[PDB]
Amino acid sequence: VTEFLKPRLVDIEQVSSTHAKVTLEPLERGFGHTLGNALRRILLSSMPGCAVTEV
Amino acid sequence: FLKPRLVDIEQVSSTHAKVTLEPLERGFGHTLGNALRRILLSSMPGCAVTEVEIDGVLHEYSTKEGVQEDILEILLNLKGLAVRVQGKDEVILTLNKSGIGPVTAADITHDGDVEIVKPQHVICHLTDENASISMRIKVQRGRGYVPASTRIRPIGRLLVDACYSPVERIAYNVEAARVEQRTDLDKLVIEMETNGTIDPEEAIRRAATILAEQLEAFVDL
Amino acid sequence: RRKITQGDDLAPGVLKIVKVYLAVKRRIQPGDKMAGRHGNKGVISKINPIED
Repeated sequence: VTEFLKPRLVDIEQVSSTHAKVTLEPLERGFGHTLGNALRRILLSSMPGCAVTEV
Repeated sequence: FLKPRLVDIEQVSSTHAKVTLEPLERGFGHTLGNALRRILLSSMPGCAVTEVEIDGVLHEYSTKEGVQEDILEILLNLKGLAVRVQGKDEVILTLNKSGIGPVTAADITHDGDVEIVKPQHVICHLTDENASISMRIKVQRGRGYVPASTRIRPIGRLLVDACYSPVERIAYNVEAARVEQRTDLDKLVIEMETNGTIDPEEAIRRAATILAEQLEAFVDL
Repeated sequence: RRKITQGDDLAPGVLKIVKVYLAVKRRIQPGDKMAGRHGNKGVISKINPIED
């Protein structure tokens, strides 16, 4: 009742050092979008970086 | 960086309660709200009937004397029955009420592990004093939605579709926190309209866990 | 009772006919045709999860 299929990163293809296409085969029904949406917002707006453009 | 807490868990009503997560930073709050809502609506442990054996009827598509509603109507009423169980996964509940008056979840024999959240809920109506109703309803825990056909012996046992989801309606509101030391912090308030079987704080913590173990895959070994 | 007891008249050359009634609970299936009263007919494209 608490056991859910645990995603395994089957492939982490790197087209370039900059571009990668990680994929997880199992996840759960309606969980791939949840993990994907959560990950997208956290790196896009909350991952810190040291580039202050204003100079 | 800051970490949220369930500072407040208010039970405005038995069915639905509001859960607050105060120490949330900008952006984190909306993400956590959406992810928690999706994981709660999708997969939460819950208790629902899965097999019913009316003593006097063979199949669901039949009537029983002295009962106002159809047997299939009885199964439809029993499908949305508020039941919590702790301990063993599956439990059989026995209902035996005789005489006039509508039967209720309170009429079911009470067992130690299982307590009905909503005794006032109506199953069927006994319209004959002479007539009586006897049944054995089997309740097990599961996740999401399980159609009756997907599951699986004698002709007497009736298979009823199981809706294990305890939460019915979930909404999260993100508003600025009242903290003064550091601005831009936003508290998250999540209201869960539930059948009452699941504890609000426990449900939130369990969903957070399920997200964490699902999220633990992404980090490298 | 005698009307039930007497063998029902049957098509000639048939000793007995057994009429078995099959009852099935058909549910919403992808591709099922659902329409409103105003004529907006459509098939069910996908059984979308509630959270989606």
